[PDB]
Amino acid sequence: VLFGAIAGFIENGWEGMIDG
Repeated sequence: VLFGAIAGFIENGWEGMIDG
């Protein structure tokens, strides 16, 4: 739609579980 979250959800995805 906008694209911001089409990266933001991936980043909050990755940096949702670096540790563990």
